[PDB]
Amino acid sequence: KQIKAHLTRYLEEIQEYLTEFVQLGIEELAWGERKIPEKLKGAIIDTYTFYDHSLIYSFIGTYQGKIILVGYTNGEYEHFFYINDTVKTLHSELHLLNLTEEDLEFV
Amino acid sequence: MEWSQIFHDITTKHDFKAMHDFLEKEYSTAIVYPDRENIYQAFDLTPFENIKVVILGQDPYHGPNQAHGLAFSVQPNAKFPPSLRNMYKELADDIGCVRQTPHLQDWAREGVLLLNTVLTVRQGEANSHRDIGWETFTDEIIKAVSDYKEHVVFILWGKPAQQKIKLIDTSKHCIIKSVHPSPLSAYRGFFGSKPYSKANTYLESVGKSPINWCE
Repeated sequence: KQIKAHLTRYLEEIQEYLTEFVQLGIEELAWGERKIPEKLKGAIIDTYTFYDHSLIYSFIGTYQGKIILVGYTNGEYEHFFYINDTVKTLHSELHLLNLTEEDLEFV
Repeated sequence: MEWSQIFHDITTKHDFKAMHDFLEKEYSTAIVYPDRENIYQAFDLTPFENIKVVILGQDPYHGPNQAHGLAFSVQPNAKFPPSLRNMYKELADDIGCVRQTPHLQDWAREGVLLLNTVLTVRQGEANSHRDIGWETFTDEIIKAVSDYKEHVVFILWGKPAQQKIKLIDTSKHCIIKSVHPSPLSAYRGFFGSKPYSKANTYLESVGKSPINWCE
């Protein structure tokens, strides 16, 4: 609920939500420009997509029980607010979501 | 051949007693989905010699009034989850028909074995029942269908499904395979994949009646 609430409050202002869980090849996600982080290549990752039937979808990815992705979708267009490779954050916009890295090591 | 013979082989090849005793405690000391009676609803409604098509899901829906024993299906009254909304958009494009019911019981009747790879889950806990022996069970089910059926379509959505290609004798059987119909994946090529028509082209081609996907 910690990261879920924040990520949802934010996207609204720029109502409630349920959670769909799916395992995906890292590859299945829309990287677009970005090479897939080396330490993630060929990973099966747990994804939690938040939704309701007023509808745009937010989500969180994880791998070996560590948050690795946070993003939203709008058809073909995914954006990542957060990309981590297990070892280090490569991209962050958590400040938008009023979240720290330490809000992630602690949930 | 009947599921009960196949189930007998699998349950004698491996010792699911530890799993059975476990799920007994779970169902009497937890809220587990689906209903104990519906764990095999897929096998119930798609008898072994009626399998034309196999669609793998992963995990049963962990929410209330969702899971009833078929991959992707929620109870009639329930509301559409994402993967399933997208499955219907692609069906609308591929085949033409627009399904209103998020219940896939009629697909089961029509010969689509809607098999999740794990068949139980605790309410709210997303991967609660991984690694209790279900995956072994469902692996032997994909194997069994490959082994004792002659011409069957396997639709494999997302990488986890596609790890099951090594169970499927594609000398004997078809494999239609794409990224998962999750909104996160759907646009890296599930949309436009047209697996419903493809499945039927293949079935028509081995002199089998095609799947009616619609209501």
